[PDB]
Order: sequence, then structure tokens, then C-alpha cells
Amino acid sequence: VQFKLVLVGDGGTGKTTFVKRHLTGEFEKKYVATLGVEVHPLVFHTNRGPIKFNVWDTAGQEKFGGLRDGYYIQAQCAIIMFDVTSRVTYKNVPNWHRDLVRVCENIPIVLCGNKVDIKDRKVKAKSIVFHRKKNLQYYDISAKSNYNFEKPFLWLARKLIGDPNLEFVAMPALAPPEVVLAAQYEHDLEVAQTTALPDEDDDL
Amino acid sequence: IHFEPVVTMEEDEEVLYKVRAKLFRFDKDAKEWKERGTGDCKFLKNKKTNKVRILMRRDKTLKICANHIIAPEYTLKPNVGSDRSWVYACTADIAEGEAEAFTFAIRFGSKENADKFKEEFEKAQEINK
Amino acid sequence: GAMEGILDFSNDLDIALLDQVVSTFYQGSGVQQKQAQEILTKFQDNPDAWQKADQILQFSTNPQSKFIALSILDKLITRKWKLLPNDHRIGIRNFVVGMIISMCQDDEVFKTQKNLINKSDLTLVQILKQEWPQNWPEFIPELIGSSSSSVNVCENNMIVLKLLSEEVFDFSAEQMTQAKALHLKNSMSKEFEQIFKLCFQVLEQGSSSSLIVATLESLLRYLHWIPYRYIYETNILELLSTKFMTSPDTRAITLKCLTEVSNLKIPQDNDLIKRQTVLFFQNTLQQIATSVMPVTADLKATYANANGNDQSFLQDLAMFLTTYLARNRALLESDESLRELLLNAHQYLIQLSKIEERELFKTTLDYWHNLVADLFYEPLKKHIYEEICSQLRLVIIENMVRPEEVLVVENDEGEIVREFVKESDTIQLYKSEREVLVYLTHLNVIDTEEIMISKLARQIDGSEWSWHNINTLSWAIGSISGTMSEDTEKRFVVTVIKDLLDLCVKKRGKDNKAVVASDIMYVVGQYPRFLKAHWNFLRTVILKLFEFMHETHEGVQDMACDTFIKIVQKCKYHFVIQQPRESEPFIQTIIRDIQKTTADLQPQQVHTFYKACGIIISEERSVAERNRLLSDLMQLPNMAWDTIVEQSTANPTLLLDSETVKIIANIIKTNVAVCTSMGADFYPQLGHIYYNMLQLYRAVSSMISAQVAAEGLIATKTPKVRGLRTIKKEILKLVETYISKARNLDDVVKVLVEPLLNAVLEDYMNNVPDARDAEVLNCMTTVVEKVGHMIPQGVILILQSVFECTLDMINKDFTEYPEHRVEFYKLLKVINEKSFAAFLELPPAAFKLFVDAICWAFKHNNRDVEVNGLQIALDLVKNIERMGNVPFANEFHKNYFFIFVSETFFVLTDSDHKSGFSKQALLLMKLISLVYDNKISVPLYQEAEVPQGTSNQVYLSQYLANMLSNAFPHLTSEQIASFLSALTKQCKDLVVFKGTLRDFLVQIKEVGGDPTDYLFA
Ligand SMILES: Nc1nc2c(ncn2[C@@H]2O[C@H](COP(=O)(O)OP(=O)(O)NP(=O)(O)O)[C@@H](O)[C@H]2O)c(=O)[nH]1
Ligand SMILES: [Cl-]
Ligand SMILES: [Cl-]
Ligand SMILES: [Cl-]
Ligand SMILES: [Cl-]
Ligand SMILES: [Mg+2]
Repeated sequence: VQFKLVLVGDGGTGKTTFVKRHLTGEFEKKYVATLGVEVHPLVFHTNRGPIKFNVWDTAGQEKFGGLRDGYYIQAQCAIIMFDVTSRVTYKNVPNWHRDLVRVCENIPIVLCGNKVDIKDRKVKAKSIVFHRKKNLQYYDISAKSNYNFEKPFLWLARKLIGDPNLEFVAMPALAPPEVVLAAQYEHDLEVAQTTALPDEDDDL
Repeated sequence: IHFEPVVTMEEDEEVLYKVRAKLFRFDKDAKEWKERGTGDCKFLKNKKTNKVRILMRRDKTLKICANHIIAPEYTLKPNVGSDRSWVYACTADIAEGEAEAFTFAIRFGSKENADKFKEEFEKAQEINK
Repeated sequence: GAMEGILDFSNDLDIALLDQVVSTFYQGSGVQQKQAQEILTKFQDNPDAWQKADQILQFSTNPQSKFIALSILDKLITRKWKLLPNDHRIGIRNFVVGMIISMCQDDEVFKTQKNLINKSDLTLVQILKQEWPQNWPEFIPELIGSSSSSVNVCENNMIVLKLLSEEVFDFSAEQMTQAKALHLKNSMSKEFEQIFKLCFQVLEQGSSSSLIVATLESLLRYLHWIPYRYIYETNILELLSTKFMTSPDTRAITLKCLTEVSNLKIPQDNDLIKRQTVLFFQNTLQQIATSVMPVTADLKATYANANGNDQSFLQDLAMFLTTYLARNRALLESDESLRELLLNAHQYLIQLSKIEERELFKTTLDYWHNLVADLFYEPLKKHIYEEICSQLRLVIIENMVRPEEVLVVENDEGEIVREFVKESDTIQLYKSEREVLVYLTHLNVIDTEEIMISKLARQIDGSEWSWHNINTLSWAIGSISGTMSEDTEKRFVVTVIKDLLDLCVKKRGKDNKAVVASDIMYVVGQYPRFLKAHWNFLRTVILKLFEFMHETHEGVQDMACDTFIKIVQKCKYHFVIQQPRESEPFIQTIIRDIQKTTADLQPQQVHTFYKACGIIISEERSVAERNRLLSDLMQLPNMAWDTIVEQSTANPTLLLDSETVKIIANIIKTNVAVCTSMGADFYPQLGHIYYNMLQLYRAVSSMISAQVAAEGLIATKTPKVRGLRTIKKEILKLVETYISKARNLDDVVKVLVEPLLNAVLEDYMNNVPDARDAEVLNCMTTVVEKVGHMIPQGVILILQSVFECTLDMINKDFTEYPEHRVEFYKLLKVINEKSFAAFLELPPAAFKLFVDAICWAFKHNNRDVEVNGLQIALDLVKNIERMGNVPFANEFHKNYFFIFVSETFFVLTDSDHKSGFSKQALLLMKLISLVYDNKISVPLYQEAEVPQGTSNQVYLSQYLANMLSNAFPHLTSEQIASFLSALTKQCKDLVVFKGTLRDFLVQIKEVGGDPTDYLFA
């Protein structure tokens, strides 16, 4: 069975990028603003069985906010995002938190400082204290480098299942088929070969 | 008087080869490569049938990002931007459940690793023949 | 689809259809959920949707429908309330109040619809923000009155009051004008005596009910602002610290309240109040010991088990104890009858500090820092805490995290590997732990040494051997460097290194060896004082690092190179002199053997090695000797260089295979590394390669252009062209690095600059956009920074070559060519700062593009660009002002003054550039003050539009009033007039000017803002 997770935070903080990374493995470099909310199921395999999060990825831009706190109703957990390269996004964390807890009074909440991969960090580790009095879990994360990318979901899963020893485990690997439409046409391959792979300077 | 004491589906496979890699899938519509996962790419040989598959799991989450037979008909081709990657068409990968066709690119830490991968890939293809 | 029906407002709203759309959205999935969402958003955003709210509230059988109805009303109340006719305002108030009363009186609804009730309460508070107390003077008296009629209503009233306090005191700063915030705060303050009376009465007469919890939650908010007398001159502290700590229902909120009490503003000369502050702490701690857990309890285990609310409680206890003790521990330190309380409280902190939870550890560690820093300075205090401090030493030593320098780590398979990414969080935690352990060591150096040595003993004999244990100990040992006497340190370090070296030989396998090697390297690198005093030891250590450079573990090699650098930065003198009983300076030995020593290193590691040699060589201040050392150091790359330059010039080129390109890049990178450490001293080496290097830059550039011509733009992605561009980038980096550190600027100008500009500028200008290196812009920024004042014609050439063509790359959107974008504005900033005359020489069309470019910059959300754009604008205005009353300055103002004013206003008010508020405000103030101070000597207006002799002051106010009227048509003329009056009067007082801008930003979000708000203080 499943849990409703609401993801909130300022526009541009990386909420959608973070979710997409988890959903497909990709890193979206473009900023395409979320309109209202986008709902995505997301399943993790754990030692206590599969856990499904229904992720309500909300809009951070005021202009695109849609139902706003209407999205929070019956949320069972939440992630509040900010961007460690933008002080204003941390300044706004108490506002997101206020709106969230007014609807969801006793849920586990992770606070995430995203974009820790960027060299010129503006919101320093020592500045980040809002979580303490609000009993929020905090993680430095990067959707780009994947630093701590699993931690918010692991912590929430542990809280929601009520098992501190819960761990992710390798999902079952069913045997794959054999597939030998004999004259199928794949000029598609030449396009793929002649389109450069991104981030060729990365380590990998 | 002895005191009464206090009260994956990869199990049947051999690991022929393991290498760290980043896997991409080509989006024809968007005309771009999209990362599918980073982690250990393993060549696994079934002990009963001797068939060799690629199985790759993402770091931390351990989620499968590639699961397909190393088909004899497949061919590794270079990508224009890289000397440490291979691109190939796959007609049946079940990483996301239902059998689906992909154009993959796999990139390695070095040209040497890419070259060793190609060697192992083609060996696996011969075993599968 | 059928769901779209609710969007047709010509027909009566079908409430059953609305409930279906809402259910589909909240409880459905996939495409249908998505369709429902879009429809609900359109419904909500319809400007007449609020007319349906009453109907939805009366007829709906879906609580979420009613919630959305309240959101719609919330939107109306917070943005358009004052436009409504008065009977609609009375009507909305009445039915919101009636809905709340109704929900509270039905017990079943009160239990089951908390979300809807809380939302209704917040909606009432929005009305109170508009109406109260001026059009609702009896709200508070009637609220108090109604509380006695029902327990549900009394409880709900505490929720209403909680939310009101939050909106007025906690979240008003961003959301209300200064005047309105002050009005509401004053209003709550004037009626708080009776709010408190009700609060205290409820607390006295109950134990642990939902009503008591709601009341305590409201008190938590009041404690942010109420006068201390409500807390100290009543019996409320006794209730909080005894009665409400006993019941777990009320315990969490009471502890939070007591934490805020510990922060109240309170007299400091008053012996009675001090007694009350001691007493509440005594009571609270007694309740914890008797009702929750004794001082001896294993909180680490309790937290790990994570039963019920145990984790939050322990977090809250940590916050309470740290907050109270940091403020008040002095109250407990002199009276012998309070000693047990003081030490018990600290003992709970010790236990909390053993919990495995990083964020909680940081909270307790902050407190320990506060304590030990005080014990370090304050007479006669440290003895009190001697047992606490001894326990704390153990805790910190056992929980040391990985320093930045330690480049090996254990992966999830249990293999020792090279760290993938730097961990800023753990780096900062290490430094925080070091700061506390350094203080603790000073407080008792004997205790610290005994703990570390006894731990070390249990690592040598294998009884407590583990990676974790050897790592934490070694990191702790390294962390306290500087705390011991030279003699104590000498014996200590000798022992530690001896035993770690023995451990390295003794333990087996690549993993064990890598761990211990990393620990040896961390420790030695932390004790340069010792190494400098002990040459034979220093020499042996360096030879050991050289051995580590041959290990197959790349992390160990990496760390060996970095440790080599770290030691050399501090100990370089001892490598340059000829040491007693040696045949030569060790630097000569190092240089001679560099091929042997670095044979197994990767190129990046080899460059670091050369950089370390550069540090040592710059210790030699005799020029002839230093230059010869530099020549010796560079022999291998210069020999490789000479043969490549011969190849390339004897066969130009058709000889740039990939291997040659890699060789060339690595030669230049070696030069960059040495130049980085030698700076100004690098000049002779630069001179050896300079002209051939620029010739090579040209040859590489030709090859790149040829490849693009023959293969297409896709060629820039190929390994071959990326390799060639690496050569160009590294050449630019070398020159930039040298010029950034040069001391002889005359030589930079007479020797380096003309050939550089000749080699790079036309090449940049005449390449296709995808082939242009942003690094050219970066190199030019440094040239202009360092010698711009000496090369006015060179600066003009730089502008001509890069300005228009780079602008055209970056002015179609905010995203393409991100690096060019950033470097472009850095270059313009420095030219505007250091060689403004270059802009004066631009033709008018180009100068127009410059103004365009600046304004384009402050529309970026990218901070790098935005900040530079605003600074260039401010600097430009200052440059123009500095010219005085001359044609260029007069024409600048007539052409651009109002462009800058309007463009600055636009980014201030569009809600999409909030990060730049401070610099936007500064720029606007400067612009306005120019007119206020008569610094513009010509009329800003065209001859037709205004009577001759009209001041620029009057025309500016007219222009702005018209601008704001058309941009913000919902404002009254009086709002605009009052805002502009205040803003202009305040243009010499930035803090107040900014306040007035913030007030305007609030007012533009709603209708009917009070124009007198701009008279605020
Ligand atoms: N450097 C870096 N960039 C990131 C990271 N995560 C996201 N980004 C970038 O930040 C931009 C905004 O991302 P997005 O996920 O759309 O933000 P959002 O919080 O969903 N915005 P909205 O609330 O408007 O829908 C994207 O260009 C994305 O590539 C990160 O970890 N590091
Ligand atoms: Cl910022
Ligand atoms: Cl509801
Ligand atoms: Cl020295
Ligand atoms: Cl008016
Ligand atoms: Mg988004």
C-alpha cells in the first residue's frame, strides 16, 4: 500500500528534477515550471516489502500555484525543498512550513537543501537551523551529483512503516526474453550515434 | 544438561564481468540522450541455460536500469562525442517491467574500460550463439 | 468531458458534479486525476467563483469541496476585499462565523472535520486582518464570552487566537505594510490582558485534554511577544513545569513553551525573578527524572528504537536544556544547593550527545562550544565541569567525522575507495568538533593525552581494532595540533607515528593499508611545527609519501600528493637549505628524481607534485639561484615542449594525433601548476615558452576551425576538437594565472599584452559562436583588472572584438552559453571600473547596446549575472556623475536616466527578482537622489511636454506617477502620490527607503491599500 507525499518549496529549487531523477534516472537540465501539481507514483523495494509513494510535486511559483494548500489535504509525509545557492529560498522555508503544517498537523517532514554540487554556496551549513525546533529531518542534497538523493525517501519510509532498521533492497531481476518485422528500419541509430552524450567531462 | 538456546532472482547466475558505468537511453522525440542509471553493469550467465544477460542496478536504490540478453545480433557503435562509450539498439529490455525496445548508450570511466567492455560483450554474444 | 460542466457559470452550479470532480482529483489517478486538477484550478481562479462558496458550504457532501470553497474566499479576502460592496463583506463575515459555530456545536463534525475547521478558522483570521478591530471592536470580548458556552467552541477559539497571533506577530513582516503590522500588534497588545485571563483559567481548571493542548499551543505563540510579567507574576510557570510535564499529552508543547520562556526579556538585577527562573528548571528536570527517564538512561538506544514520539521529545529536550543553560547556567554555578541540578542537566546533555543523529549532534555540539569557550576564559568555572568535560572528550573523540584531507572512504560493499564527492556538511562538522576538542584539550591536556594514548594501545594490540576506531582516533589526534607544549607534542607525535607505521606494516591487504596510510598522512600533515624541528623525521616522512605515490590505490596516491603540498606550504625553508650532514638541499634531490618518483601517478597528480616543487623553489629569494631551480624543475616538460614545437613548426600541422594533443595539454597544465605556486617568480619560465605557445594557440585555432568547416558544428563535441580546445583553455589559464600574480606590470604591458591580444581577439571574434571559448573573456578580465589603466587602446580593442558578438550570443534567452554570459558581465564590470574611457569611445549605437546589456543583466535570475548587472549600473551612474556638467553626461541623462529608473522599478515590482532587492533599491535611490540633489544640469523632459523652468524634481514625480498608474491601474492616484512623496523624501536614508519600497510591494498585491501607510515613522 501507499503514502501521499507532498513536495513544496520555491520555484527553481529542484523539486521536479529531484522527482524525475527518482522516477526515470534522468537529470533534466531545463527549468520548465510546474503548473499547479504533478502526481507521480514512486515505488521502493525495502526489507519490509515494497513501499509506494504518491508524490504530489507542487508548483513553487506564485503565478502557477494552482490549488496551493489544497494539495496538502491528507498528505502523510512531506519534503520541503530549498536551493543552497539562493538565500531567498531558505528565507521562504518557514512560509512553506507554516502553510503545510496548518493542513497536515502531525506528519514526518524532510527539509532538503538542494544544489550542494554548486561551488559558490550561499546558504552555509551553519546557517541551516530552522528544522531543529520544528522536528524536521534535514539533508544537504544534490539531484545533479545524487549526493544524499535516497536519504529523504529512506527516512520517510522508516517513519511511515515504523521500522528504524528498514533498508532498500535489490528489486527482483526476472529473466529477460529473446526477441529475433524482420526487415525493420533503424536510421534511428545513426541519429543516436551522431547526437553527443551530455556532460562528457564527468567522471562516470 | 544443554541449555535451550535463545530462539533478487540472481541466485542461479555466475558473474562473468562487472564494471562501473553510466547508462543512457535515446529519446527520439526530444532528440536527446537521457540518463537511465549509474552503477555496476554485470554480465550474468544462467547456470542452467548458459545464457548471458546484462543486469545493471542504480547505486543506493539498487533499482534495475538494464535487464536484457546480450543478443548475438547486437552491435556496439561509437558515439560522436566520446571515446569511452558504446551505443547499441536493444529490442527487449525489462528493467521497467514490460519488454520494451531501446537505443542505449553506456559510458565508462576510461577508454580502457570501454574497450574491455566491448571485448566482454562480444565474448558473451558468442556464448549466447 | 462531463467534469468541465462546473466551469459554465451561466448555469447554476451542480454541486454533485463539483463533488465528483473533487473526488476524482483527490482519490483518483492518471489522466482523470490530471483532467480534474486542471478543471478545479480553472474553477478556483474564476473571479466570480467566490459567489458559489456559500452554496458549496451549505450543499456539498465533500469536505475537500468545502476546503476549496474556503481557498477561493481566502483569495478574495486577501486581494480584493475592499472592492466589494459593504453588504457582501458583512455577508461573507456572517456565513464564515456561522459555519464555524455550526461545526463546533456538532460533536461528530468537530471530531471528524479538523482540516475543514482549521481552514475555516484561518479564513476568519484573514477577515480579522481586514476588519479588526476598527470595524469589529467586539470580536475579542465575544470570543471570550462564547468560550464558556462550549468546550468545543473554547478549544476552537484557542486555534483562532493562535492563528491570529501568528499572522500578526510571526508572519506579518513580509505580508503587511509597516503601518498595518503595527496597528494589528498594538490591537492585540491592548486586549491581551483578557485573552491571558481566559488562557490561564483554562489551564488551571484542566489536566491533559484537547482543550488544554490547544491552549498551550496558543501560549507558545504568545511567548514570542508578550511582556514577561504575564509569565513571572502569575503562577503559570509552576503549572508548565510541574502539572503539564507529568502528562505526555501536554508534555511536548509544554517543553516548547518552557524553551521560549527561557528566551523572554527579563530583568537582570532582580533576585526574585532569578529564583523563579531556577525553580521552573528544577521542577522540569525533576519531572523528567521521575516521569520519563533517569539521568543514567541510554538515550542513544531510546532514540534508535524510535518508539512513539521519543525522537521528537529527545530533540525537544536537547533544545530546552541547551537554550536554558546557555542563558542561565550562571544562576546554578555558585549556590552549592544547585550544583546537583546543574550537573544532572549537563549529564542529560552528555547522554543526548551519544545519540546517532547528525542534526541533533550539531545542536548539542553548538552548546558544548558555548560552554567550553566560557570555561576557557571565565575565572573559577572549569573545575565545576571537570567530570562533564572528561566524558565529553570521550564522546567527541569517538564521534569524529572525516576531515577534508582524508580522501579515502568505505563504500557500500565494504571496499576502501577514493571519495566520489566532497561533503561540505561533514567538513563543517569536523571543524566544529575540532574547535570543541581543542578547547577541551586546553582545559585538561593530561586527560586528553591519556584518553588518546590508551585508545591507541587498544588499536596496536588488536583488542578494539577497526577502521572506525583507528580513523576516529587518528582524526582526533590530528585535530588537536597546537594544544600541547613542544616537548609533550614531541613525545606524543613520535609515539603516534611510530605505532601507526608499525600498524601499517602489520595489517594485511590493500584496504587495511589504505586506511592506515590515510591516517598516517592526516596526522603528519597536521604537525608541521614538529617536522620543522626534526629534519630527519621530516625527510623520512617525505620519503614515505613518495612510497605512497607508488601504491595502486589512487586515493592513497592522491592523498600523498596533497599531504606533500600541505607539508611543503609550512616547511619549505627546510627543503631549500642544505641541512647538516646532507650533501645538497633536498629540493635538488627531489627535482633530480622526479621522473622516478612520479612514474605511477596520473597526470593531475604529477601536476600537483610540480606545484609542490614550485612552493619550495619560491622560498629561495636569491634570483639567480631561484631561476636555476625553476629551470631544473621544468627540464622534463621543456624538453617535451621543444620537440613538439619542432614537430609542429617543421610539420605544420597534420601531426596532431590524439596522443600529441594529450602531451601538449599536459605540458601546459604542468606550467599552470608551477605558475600557480610561484606567481611573479614564474616569469623566466613563461618567457621560455611564450612566443611558441601563442604560435601553437594559433595553429590549434586553425585546426579547430578547419574541423568545424569540414564536419559541422557537431565537430565541437568530438574528442579531437575537445582536446584541441583544452590546449587553448590551458594556454589562456597560464597567462591569466601569471598576470593575476605579476609584480612587474611594465613587462606585462611591454612584453606579454600585445602578442596575447593579437593571438586571441580576432580568433574569438571570427569563430562561429559554438567555437568561441568563454575563457578568452576570463583572461581579458584579468588583463584589464591588472594593467587596464596602462593600455587604454588595448581595452578598446578588447571591447571591439568581444562586445557585440558575445552580446548577440546571450540576448535571445537567459539560458544559452551560460559561461559566456557570466564572464561577459565580469569583463564589462572591470572595464567600467578601470577603463571607463573605453565606453566613451563607443559610437552611440554601441553605447545604446551597452545600456541594453546592463538592463538585460538585471532581468537574469542567475545571481552571478544579476549582481554584476546591478553593480555595473551603479558604477556607470557614478562614472557619469564624476564627469560633471559636460555634453556626454547631459546626453546620457536625457537618453537613459528614465530607462534606468523604469527598468529598475520593473525588476523591483515583478516578484521574479527578489534576490536582488537590496541592490535594486540602492540603484533606485542613487537615481532619485541625483534629481533631488540637482546633479542633472539639463531638463529631463522634451520641450513640448512641460512648462519651461519646471524642475526635474516635479517632472520626475509626474513621470513616475504616470508610469505607476499605467503599470498598476488598481492603485488609487492618492496611493501613488503618497508612495512617491515618501520615497523621494527618503532618498538619503536607505533603510527607510527600502521599508517604503517593501510597503509598496505589499500594497500592489491588494486593492484599497491605505495611502497614509507611507507616513510610517
Ligand atoms: N546544479 C544543480 N542544478 C539543479 C539541481 N537540481 C535541479 N537543478 C536545476 O534547477 C532548475 C530548476 O529545476 P526544477 O526541478 O524545474 O525546479 P522546481 O522546484 O520544480 N520549480 P517549480 O516550483 O517552478 O516547478 C533546472 O534547470 C534543474 O536542472 C542540482 O542538484 N544541482
Ligand atoms: Cl543568494
Ligand atoms: Cl477537508
Ligand atoms: Cl618554512
Ligand atoms: Cl485618489
Ligand atoms: Mg517543478
